[PDB]
Amino acid sequence: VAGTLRLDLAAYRELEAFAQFGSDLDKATQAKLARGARTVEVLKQDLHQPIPVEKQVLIIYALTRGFLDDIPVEDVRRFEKEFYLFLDQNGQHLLEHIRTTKDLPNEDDLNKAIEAFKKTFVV
Amino acid sequence: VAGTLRLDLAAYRELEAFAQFGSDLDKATQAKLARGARTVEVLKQDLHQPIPVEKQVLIIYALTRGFLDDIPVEDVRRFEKEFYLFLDQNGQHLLEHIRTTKDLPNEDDLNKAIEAFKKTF
Amino acid sequence: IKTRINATKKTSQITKAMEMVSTSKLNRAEQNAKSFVYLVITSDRGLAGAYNSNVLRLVYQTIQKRHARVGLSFFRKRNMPVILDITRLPDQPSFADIKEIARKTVGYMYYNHYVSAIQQEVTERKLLYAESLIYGALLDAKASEHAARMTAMKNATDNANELIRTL
Amino acid sequence: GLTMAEYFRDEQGQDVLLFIDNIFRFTQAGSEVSALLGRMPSAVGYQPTLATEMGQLQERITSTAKGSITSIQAIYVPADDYTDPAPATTFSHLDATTNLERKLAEMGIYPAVDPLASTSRALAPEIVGEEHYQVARKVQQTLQRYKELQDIIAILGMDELSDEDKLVVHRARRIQFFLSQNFHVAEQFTGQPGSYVPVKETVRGFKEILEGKYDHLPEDAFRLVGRIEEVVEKAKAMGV
Amino acid sequence: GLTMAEYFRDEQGQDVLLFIDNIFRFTQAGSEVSALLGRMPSAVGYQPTLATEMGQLQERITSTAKGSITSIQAIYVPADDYTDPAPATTFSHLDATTNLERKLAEMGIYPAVDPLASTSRALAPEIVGEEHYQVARKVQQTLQRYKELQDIIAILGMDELSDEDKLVVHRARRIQFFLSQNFHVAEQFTGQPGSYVPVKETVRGFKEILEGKYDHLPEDAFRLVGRIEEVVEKAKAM
Repeated sequence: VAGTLRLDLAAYRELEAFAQFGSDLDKATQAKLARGARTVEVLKQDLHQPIPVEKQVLIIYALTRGFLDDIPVEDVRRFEKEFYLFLDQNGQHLLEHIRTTKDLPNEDDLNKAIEAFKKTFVV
Repeated sequence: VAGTLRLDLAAYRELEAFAQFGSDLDKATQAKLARGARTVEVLKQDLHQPIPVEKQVLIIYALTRGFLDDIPVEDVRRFEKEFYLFLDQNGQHLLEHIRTTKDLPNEDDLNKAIEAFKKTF
Repeated sequence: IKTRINATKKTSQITKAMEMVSTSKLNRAEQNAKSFVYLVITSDRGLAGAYNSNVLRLVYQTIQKRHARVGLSFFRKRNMPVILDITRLPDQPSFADIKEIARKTVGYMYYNHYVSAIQQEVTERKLLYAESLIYGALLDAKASEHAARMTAMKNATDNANELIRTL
Repeated sequence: GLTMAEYFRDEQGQDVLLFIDNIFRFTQAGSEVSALLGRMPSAVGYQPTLATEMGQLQERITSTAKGSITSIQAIYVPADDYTDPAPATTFSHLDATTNLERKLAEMGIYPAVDPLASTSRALAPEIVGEEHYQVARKVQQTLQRYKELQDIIAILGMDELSDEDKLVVHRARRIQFFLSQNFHVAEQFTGQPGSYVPVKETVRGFKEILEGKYDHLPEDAFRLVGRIEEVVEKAKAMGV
Repeated sequence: GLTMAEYFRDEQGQDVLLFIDNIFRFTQAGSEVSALLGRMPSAVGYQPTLATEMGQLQERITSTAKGSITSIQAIYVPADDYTDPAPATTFSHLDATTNLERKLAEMGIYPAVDPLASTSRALAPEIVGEEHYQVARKVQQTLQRYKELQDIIAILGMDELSDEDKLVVHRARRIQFFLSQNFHVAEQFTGQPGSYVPVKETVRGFKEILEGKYDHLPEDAFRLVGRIEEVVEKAKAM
């Protein structure tokens, strides 16, 4: 997931100055701007509290594969905060598999888990 | 009058870099640029030509109050010359008041003197 | 030298702001145009590089051969008589806004035409309905003007950056 | 002066403040002393032991179990060179740094504090509260946006700006003047009596300004006052 | 050489012309032996006593009630740096100063005299007259304005300039070229005979250039020329 994260982050970071003056460019540019806003809001952390790597890979999975694009920019931080404890409670199998083998969980399983969380998430 | 002059120059130094586009700038920016040009012409002096304090105060008052915004820029120096003689002809009371009380004279009389000179000019 | 480099950097920042504004305004202008899609149509403000110069020189040649505020200033400095002026004009003109001007003119137009990436080109039309074609020409001219200003201002930004790199 | 302040901190207990005229002149005195002693210069001619001496000064200004010493030190930055050894070395001991800009001072804004270059260790909710931090950050964002829009408003008219840009500049001028306050000591210079503004009333006034409650007051009302109630009183005084 | 000229000034009272083709080499040679004499290095490795040693010489080169001495000294500038201690210290010993610029020399403008940085005590309205002072100051102002406009021209361009700035650039190029003249000693370097321009002719020509009398003439005609009529004579050749 680091490669895709780098691609979108660099694409948005190269051109953030264009957006701030309004009257956005082509729809691809608008999508890049939205994805980059989500990316920068995701990578912001709250001071002395680290995040376990098992949580990092799954939150970046949620970010990169086009799932946070339906969430307002300011609310993705609270989305991450709720995602962490939701995975700790009801998503222990994905995190356990990440711990055991250091590879992503089965695509359909993590997809349905995060889709259910998005369904129950209160935006 | 020097407080207002400092404010004018501070405003003018904020629009020098935009003078490169000065042909097609904003109305307020153009007014500030014109006032700055008049100011830098007013502050120009010649060698071995001291000016009495009262006449400095009066010319700075005329500049700040906007009486010089109608005359052309290149004439300002000539203005600053002739007006002085005008004072020594007619505005002796204003100069004497400034020299005695060390304070600005009545402002409506000063405006009337300025208007009379502008009619003369 | 420090004052020189600082002034050039500030000028570069000003040009960057101008070209970003020009990009946004060009987006709005060509969106409006594609929603929709003698006389001389020229911009009010300059800074458009050779956008105005090409039209003015070409109309000078064509008037000198056939006929034997940056738009009207050229004619005044050329000391020529004109009938109608609409110097100040909104970026997005309502049909009623230029409708009256079209009515008085119609009671031979020259304008820029939009091809992106420094490819705007001058164009002619002889006419004598027509008000619609004048509207299309004006919208095309506004879009081409915004594009030309963006291109020229980006060129100025690169020139300033080259100067600051040399220094 | 530090010895006097440290006695007052320890044997008297209550908080003691130590104001220092200029740190730059202390570093230059040290540099001249080293040069007279014959030691080899470092950086821009400065003493080799500059960091050691500045530490030995600034490390005795600490809050201990007996009491606390607050310190306010003025630093002269030569030629606007913040990379000079004296200011750069001072930067490593300062919890809060306030930048005084001549551009604001020429505009009448006093204390000519740079709003965007002024940094504090304690501008976080955990020390000042969520409301204080939120208000400060909103003011910083508005001033930054106004600074960015300076060039466009200078070249193009205010009409070219959108409604939100117009609003942000409209409020930004009000905040810009409102950060200036009449000084108790400036009665020496300008004669006007000064004022003292509690932090709670400060954040209340800035919040009210940011809320749009006073977009109808002309900016000169906020020129040099203590409280936003004083802004209303001055606006009444001008005849609005 | 100073002793030889000083005898003529003092014991004869005759006007003297004292030429020194490089007075900087005196300072340089004093600096060469400075370290070996036993003196600590000063700034830029010069002598600690650069100023005093130079003053003890330059103060003898002077006019007296017995007689006048017109002294012309050429001063070499190391590494093309006018802020070097020797030229900087020398600048305070001279009435008139001519600054020769490498940039002007590379452009074919000879004598490569810097029109701005070179100033003399004699440029006063009561010494050279009001007309001469006015035209000289206007020329210098125009050239300084052109120098400041050069950066805007580089960044923005030529078309973005205002009409007044375009006229300023035009007349500034014309003046900067016209400030050059063919030298007599330039014969072997040019094959062209030299020229002698009276001060009246110089002032009249520059006053006419600033007025716009010779706007239409191509700038090429203004290089290595004598009086202003020689400019139109060169223009007939094109």
